[PDB]
Amino acid sequence: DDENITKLNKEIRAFDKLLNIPRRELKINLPLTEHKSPNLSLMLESP
Amino acid sequence: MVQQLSLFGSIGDDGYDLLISTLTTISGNPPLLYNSLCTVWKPNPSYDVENVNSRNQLVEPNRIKLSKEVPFSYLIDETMMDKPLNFRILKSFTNDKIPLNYAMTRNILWSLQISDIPAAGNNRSVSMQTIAETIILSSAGKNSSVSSLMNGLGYVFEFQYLTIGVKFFMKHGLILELQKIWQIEEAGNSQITSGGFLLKAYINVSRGTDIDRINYTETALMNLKKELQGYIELSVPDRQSMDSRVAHGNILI
Amino acid sequence: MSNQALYEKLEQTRTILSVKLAELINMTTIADRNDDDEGSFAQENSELAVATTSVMMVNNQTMQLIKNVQDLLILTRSIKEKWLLNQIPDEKQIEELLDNCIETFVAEK
Amino acid sequence: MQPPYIQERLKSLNDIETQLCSMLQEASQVTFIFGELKRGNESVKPQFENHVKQFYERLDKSTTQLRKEIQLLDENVGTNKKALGQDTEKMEEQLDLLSAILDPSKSK
Repeated sequence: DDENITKLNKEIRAFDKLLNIPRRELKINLPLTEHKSPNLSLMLESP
Repeated sequence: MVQQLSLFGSIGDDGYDLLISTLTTISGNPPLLYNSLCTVWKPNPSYDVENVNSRNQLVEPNRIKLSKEVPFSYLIDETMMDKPLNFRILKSFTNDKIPLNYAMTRNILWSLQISDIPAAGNNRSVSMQTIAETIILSSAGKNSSVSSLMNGLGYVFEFQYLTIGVKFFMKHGLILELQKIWQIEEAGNSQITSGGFLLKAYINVSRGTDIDRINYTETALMNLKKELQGYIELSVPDRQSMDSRVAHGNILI
Repeated sequence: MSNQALYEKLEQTRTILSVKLAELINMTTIADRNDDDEGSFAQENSELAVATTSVMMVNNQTMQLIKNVQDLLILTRSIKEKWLLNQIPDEKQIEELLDNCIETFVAEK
Repeated sequence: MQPPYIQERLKSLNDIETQLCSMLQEASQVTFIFGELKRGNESVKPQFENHVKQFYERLDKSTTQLRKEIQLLDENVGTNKKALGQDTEKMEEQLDLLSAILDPSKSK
C-alpha cells in the first residue's frame, strides 16, 4: 500500500541470497544393469 | 476489551499539507495510508425483546460495528494510477463522489466491536471509553455470509460509511489519525466531513484495573495536547454524542 | 511576538527623531538668547550650572543614540537567527553484484 | 546549500545593517560639519542641506525595508528528516565502494 513499507520490503528482500541459510544437494546415480538404478541424494545444511 | 483514552479535533484542508510536515518534524516517522469500511447493525425491531429487565435495567440494547479493510484498487479511478500510492492522493479526495458505490458494497456482503457511553463525572481530562472486541476469521455452510450471520444473531443492517486517511505512530503506543468520512447510500455518496479532516489522538489500555498505567497514558495525552498549542485545539468531545444505544439516536461524525 | 518588535522599533524610531530634534535645538541655541520681551523664555541664572546642563545634554544624546543603534542591530541579528532556525521544512544489479562478491570470496577463501 | 529564498533574505538583511552603518557615518560627518558652521565659515553651508537630506532619507528607507522584512515574517509562516533516508544513502555509497573493489581495472 504505502510506498515506504514496500520500499523497505524490497530493499531488505534484496539481501536474501546473502542472509539466507546456505544449502547444497548432491545427486549420485550409479550405473547398474537390469534396469535397476539406485539413487543417492545427499543434502547438506547448516540450520 | 480495552479502555481507550482519546482526544479529538478537526482541521480545514487548507492547512492539511502544512500539518503533515509538522507531524513528521515531531514524531520522526512518515505517514502511512490506510482505509476501512464499517457497517452498523441494530437489533431487529420485529422481535420483541421483553427480556430487557424494565424494573431493574440490567441491560439496554446497543449497536454492533463490523469493520473490514478494502483494497485501494476499488478506490482509485482511471485517472489516478499514474500517481504513486502515498498520502498526497488525499489532496484529490475533496469531492462528494467516490469510485466505491452502493452496488459493490452490497456485493461484498472482519472485526466485531461493541462500545459503551464514556465514563460520567466532570473530573475526567480525556475521553475514556470501554470497548469489547472480537474477530471473525471465516465461515461455511449453505448461507455463509455476513448478512446471514448477523440476521442469525438477531441484528439487521442500518447504514455504513467509508473512512480514508493517514496514521502516525508515536512513542508510548500513541496513535494519531487524520480521517475523511464518506457516507454511502443507494441514493449516492455524501462526504460528511466536507472540506476538512477529522483528527483523533488515542491510546489503548488492556486492563482497566491498572491505574498507574492509566495515569501514565493520561500524562502522555495531555503532554501531546500541550505540544500542539496554537496550531490545533484538541478537546474532549461531548459525552452525550458518543452514546450508541438504540433507544436514543445520534452519531458523532 | 513580532508585533511587539514592530511597536518597539516604532518607539525606537520616534525616540531617534525626538532626541535628534532636541540635540539640534540645544546646539543651535547653545548660544544663549537674551530678549527683553517677556514672551521669550531663556534663563541662565547660575553661571557654571549652565555648562553642567550642557554636558548633561551631551551625555544624554550620546548614550541614547548609541543604545538605540545597538538595540536595532541586535534586533536585526535576532530576526536573521529566527529566519535560519525556525523555518521548518536498481535491485537486480545489486543481486549479481553480491553474487559475484560472494563467489569471489568463496574462491579466495 | 540553503534554498535561494533564505539567500536573498540574508542579502537584504546585510544591506540593512550596511545602511545603518552608513547612517551612523553620515551622522558623524554632519556633526563634524556643524562644528565649523558654528565656527563662522559659510563656504560649506550648501553642503549642510545635502548632508541633512541624505541623512534623513537614509534613516527612513532603511526602517521601511526592515518593516517590509518583519511583514514578510508574518506571511512566511505556513510556508531528523535526513535520518529517514540517511542510512539509505550510506547503504548506496558502501555498495559503490564494493563495485570499485570488485573491478580491478578501476583501482588506479
